[PDB]
Amino acid sequence: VTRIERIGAHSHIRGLGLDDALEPRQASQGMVGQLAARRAAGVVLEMIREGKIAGRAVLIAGQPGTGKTAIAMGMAQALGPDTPFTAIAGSEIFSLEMSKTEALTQAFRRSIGVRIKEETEIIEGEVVEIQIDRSKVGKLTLKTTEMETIYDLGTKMIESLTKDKVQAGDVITIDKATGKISKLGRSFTRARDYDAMGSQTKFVQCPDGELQKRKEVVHTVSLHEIDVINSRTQGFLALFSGDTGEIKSEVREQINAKVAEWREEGKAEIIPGVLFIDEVHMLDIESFSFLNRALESDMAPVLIMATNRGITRIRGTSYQSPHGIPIDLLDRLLIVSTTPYSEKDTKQILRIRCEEEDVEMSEDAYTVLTRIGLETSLRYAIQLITAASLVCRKRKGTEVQVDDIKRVYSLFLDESRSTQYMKEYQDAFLFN
Amino acid sequence: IAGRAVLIAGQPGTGKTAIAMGMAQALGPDTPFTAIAGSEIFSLEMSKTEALTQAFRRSIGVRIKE
Amino acid sequence: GEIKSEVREQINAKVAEWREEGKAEIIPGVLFIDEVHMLDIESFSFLNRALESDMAPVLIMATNRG
Amino acid sequence: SPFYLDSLEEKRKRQRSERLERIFQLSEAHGALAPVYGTEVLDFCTLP
Amino acid sequence: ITPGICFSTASLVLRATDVHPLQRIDMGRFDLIGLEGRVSRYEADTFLP
Amino acid sequence: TQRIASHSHVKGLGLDESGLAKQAASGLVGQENAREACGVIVELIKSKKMAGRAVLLAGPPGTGKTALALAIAQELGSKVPFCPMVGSEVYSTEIKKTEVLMENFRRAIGLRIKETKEVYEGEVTELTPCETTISHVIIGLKTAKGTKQLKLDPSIFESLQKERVEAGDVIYIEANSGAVKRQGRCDTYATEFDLEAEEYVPLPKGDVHKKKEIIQDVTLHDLDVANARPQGGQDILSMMGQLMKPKKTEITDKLRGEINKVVNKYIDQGIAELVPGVLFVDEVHMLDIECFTYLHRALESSIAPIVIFASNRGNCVIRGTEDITSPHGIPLDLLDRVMIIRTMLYTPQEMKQIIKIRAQTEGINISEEALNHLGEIGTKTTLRYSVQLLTPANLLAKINGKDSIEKEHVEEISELFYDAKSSAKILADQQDKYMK
Ligand SMILES: Nc1ncnc2c1ncn2[C@@H]1O[C@H](COP(=O)(O)OP(=O)(O)O)[C@@H](O)[C@H]1O
Ligand SMILES: Nc1ncnc2c1ncn2[C@@H]1O[C@H](COP(=O)(O)OP(=O)(O)O)[C@@H](O)[C@H]1O
Ligand SMILES: Nc1ncnc2c1ncn2[C@@H]1O[C@H](COP(=O)(O)OP(=O)(O)O)[C@@H](O)[C@H]1O
Ligand SMILES: [Mg+2]
Ligand SMILES: [Mg+2]
Repeated sequence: VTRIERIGAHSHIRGLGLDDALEPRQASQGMVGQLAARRAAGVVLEMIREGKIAGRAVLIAGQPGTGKTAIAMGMAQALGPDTPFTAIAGSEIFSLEMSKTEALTQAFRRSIGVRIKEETEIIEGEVVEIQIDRSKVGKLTLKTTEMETIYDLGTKMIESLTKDKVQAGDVITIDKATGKISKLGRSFTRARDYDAMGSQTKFVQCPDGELQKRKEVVHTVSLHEIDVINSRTQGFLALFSGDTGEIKSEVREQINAKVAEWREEGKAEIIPGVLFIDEVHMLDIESFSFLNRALESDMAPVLIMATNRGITRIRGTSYQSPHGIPIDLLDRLLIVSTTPYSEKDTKQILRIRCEEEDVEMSEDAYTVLTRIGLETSLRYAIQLITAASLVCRKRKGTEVQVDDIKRVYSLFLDESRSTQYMKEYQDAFLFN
Repeated sequence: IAGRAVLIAGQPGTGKTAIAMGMAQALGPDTPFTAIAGSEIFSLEMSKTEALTQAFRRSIGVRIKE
Repeated sequence: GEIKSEVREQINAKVAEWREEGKAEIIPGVLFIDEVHMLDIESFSFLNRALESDMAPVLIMATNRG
Repeated sequence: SPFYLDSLEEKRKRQRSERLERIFQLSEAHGALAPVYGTEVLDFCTLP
Repeated sequence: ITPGICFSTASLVLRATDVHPLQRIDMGRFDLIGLEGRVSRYEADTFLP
Repeated sequence: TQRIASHSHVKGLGLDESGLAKQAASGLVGQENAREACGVIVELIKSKKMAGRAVLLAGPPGTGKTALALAIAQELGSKVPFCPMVGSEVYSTEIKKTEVLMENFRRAIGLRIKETKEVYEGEVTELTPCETTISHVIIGLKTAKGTKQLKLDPSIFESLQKERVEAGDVIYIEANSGAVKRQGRCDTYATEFDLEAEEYVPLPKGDVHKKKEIIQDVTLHDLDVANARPQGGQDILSMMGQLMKPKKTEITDKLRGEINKVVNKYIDQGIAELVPGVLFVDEVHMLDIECFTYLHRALESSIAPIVIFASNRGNCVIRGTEDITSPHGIPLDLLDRVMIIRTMLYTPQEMKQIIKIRAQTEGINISEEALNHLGEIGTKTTLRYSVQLLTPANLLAKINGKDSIEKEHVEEISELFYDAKSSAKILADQQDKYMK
């Protein structure tokens, strides 16, 4: 069937294709070439996995189409889902709700995972009888498939039971430490054959075993989530809406201290992760200035960045800098350069894309498509793969031939041909 | 016909707004006639596209008899 | 605020249903934008396509600009 | 059982089967979703 | 002190968003935010399975 | 659509079974190569396996890019989500531009859910809660086809009491949710008082128990916005939240991923189907550099829809930049990610065909000499101008007592109204008098 995840621009990438020595294979896990860049990415990935050093910045630089985002996706795939990997674009920090520095702080704190581990004693059973005398004192009877006992209730327990409208046949759990009651469901009897059911009622089997049980919950949350939870009374709602605003720095410091306390007590573990900012040249000079000192914290993840700009203008200034990034930030980061692909690498990438899309192409078609990709661009050839597959299927064919590739080359234009055709009719277009 | 657009262009004081007011008067109160200035779409409450969407929808009426 | 496009699409569908079922009649009207030269390129670009809807009214504009 | 009707009882047992199937389907539907965070995680993360 | 504004509209307008239950699906099967503060990890992960 | 719009005549791409473009079919005249390319794109959209593929329609104004996109939408059908947006719609005052773009992206992705709904509907003849607290509620509903006795979950008693349900009221109860709506009193009780402020409703006609199997299409944005804010809630904070003004919010990526997981769960169960759909961005040159940069990442997602762009600009300055010019107003990096469909200008014969099609769509009879004069006007000024002359000329013909457009009517309308070029010539001849 068709799931929500479909064939994208990087669906063929499963990893960085390295061995135990971080030496890149020529074609492994969906990556071709870029040997030096892939080895550097693997070294950075080992640095991420160790987690000892905080606030390390790497910039993946190269010409368009040279595999920078491909390498970032390979790093993300090779890194486990346990370790956070926040991938944002440079434009996403320009928010109408929070400042650029606040957006970058939230992105930084989203890249650090906190795995919690809480062990709690609970009472779990089916309610048999609730008797309350008059509401000062009462008794509650709970049962399992192997047990049954009666409990003496106080004022607050009676109030909590009456507030939740707990009655016979309800399967509930009670926390011993706090006394909070949550209703799991109700038992099914012959008399509960309802014709209409409420939106929250559900029938469950009576629990087995012992009435007293231990509940162990292990979950991974980020620092930003803990910040949002403690920002306001119902701050967990902002984790859905996103209406977080600018969280106070004092709250963040309190949470850092509390998280350190949890880490000392054994109730939490820190998993520093990666923040990938793609197309960083969209960041303004203020954002770069904030990044300069944000990386210097002890709770800063690894910042992987990617730009394809030459010596260009920094946004918000009139200055020219080698990547659009001020030279002060560039001294804080290691640069991984991606080289242009050769004919063999282009053909291998086309083969991987065809295998990913389940398209059969002849060798002459592969040669023609590689020539087109070298002449125009690799992404144009990748798109022509699917275009030619569709055209071949239209004529009831099974393998894409050179005629299909030529047909889709004539139907769909790259940038160069379109620009030439526009220059032919320049006066027709608007605002030249 | 929907979405037909007409521009009244001319020198200052040549009856452009007079022509518009006469068009509004010739139509009855039954037909909506939303008159705004170009400056009114610049708002701190909504976007310009939202302001023009509200201006457009204010000009189409639904007549219901009960 | 900025009314969601989902509400507007649902309303357009229900109004079409009313018109088909005879429960209501549509009365297209006129939007007049005096001094339309105050609009910017974004507003004009929006007007270019907003007039292509079947629920668009007649748009009348006035300007004295050369 | 002089007044017994077979069609009425067949209808009643079909109705009972439909009711039980509806109960099952609704019980499965009403507990299918798991919370993103859950009460325990929020309580652990919620400082005084 | 002034009397309020009595704004009169067609009765059909107040039913514009209303959809009959036989014409709409149950949106509670995608309700994630409603489970917060009511449903626990124990119920979803350990008990119900 | 009773009213005639600009593209009311476009019914499809007009292709044949081989994918080749007919000269005049489905309301489209000419643009054969563009129509064949759009047919390939339609085949791409139907084959749901590709995500994030983008297409640009580049050509001079009036060459049919928007018409081609609407033809693609017609070819797909109403079952496939076609989200039309204008490039200038991302400048919201409530959410950031990237949030608008992602909301539209999720709008384009559709989900089809098959479900059987059960509703108990009728006049209430008995409402008796059974005490053990209340174990259950026994209700009696009456319709024209009989009476049914129902056992209700005790949680529905609160809903029944809130709705003020008494005997003689016409209600419906949802079996799956327990929701109760009291839709008035039965008209059999309309004479119980001479003056009550009650809404009296006829007794329902069918059975008390109504079953309907329905197929409803929803988009990922609908599921996103449903989980952005809580609904209901008897707490004081929940009640006060209903009074707060509804504002669009930057929905988190965590929520997006969780909703994606839920959608995948229901797809695996077999009650949901995914329809990737299409997002059409018109006047894409109104996007600024930040929007294009975000589109670079968004198109690379494995969840994104097919995006169709359209641009009429030549070598012009990108909106957010100072002096950077690009071939279509679009950065060279984004142009590398799109397949470009080129639209050409129309010949006089094609213009005459389009004018005739527009006349037929508008219910207007036009003589051959009038059609030729309109075609000459279109060649002299613009195709859009000639099309806009049909209705006023028909109105003059109807006023003069003629059921068809003659050449004199077209001449009179061409005298009454001016095109852009004629008005510009007038303006250049009177620069001093007009405002600067
Ligand atoms: N070394 C590689 N191996 C496999 N696929 C690659 C490689 N480099 C690039 N690609 C593919 O080519 C396309 C463009 O590469 P990408 O990394 O997105 O460009 P950029 O580096 O400019 O972001 C993507 O579909 C990507 O999957
Ligand atoms: N043809 C006309 N008949 C009657 N009054 C007119 C005519 N033309 C202009 N006026 C009047 O002259 C004044 C100038 O307004 P107007 O000419 O409409 O300004 P503009 O055309 O620059 O918007 C107004 O009082 C207007 O009613
Ligand atoms: N090939 C065509 N066949 C039929 N009608 C067309 C064609 N091209 C344009 N039109 C009509 O002429 C008008 C201009 O086309 P449009 O798509 O708006 O051009 P643009 O590329 O500027 O969007 C519209 O009313 C459209 O329906
Ligand atoms: Mg990239
Ligand atoms: Mg005026």
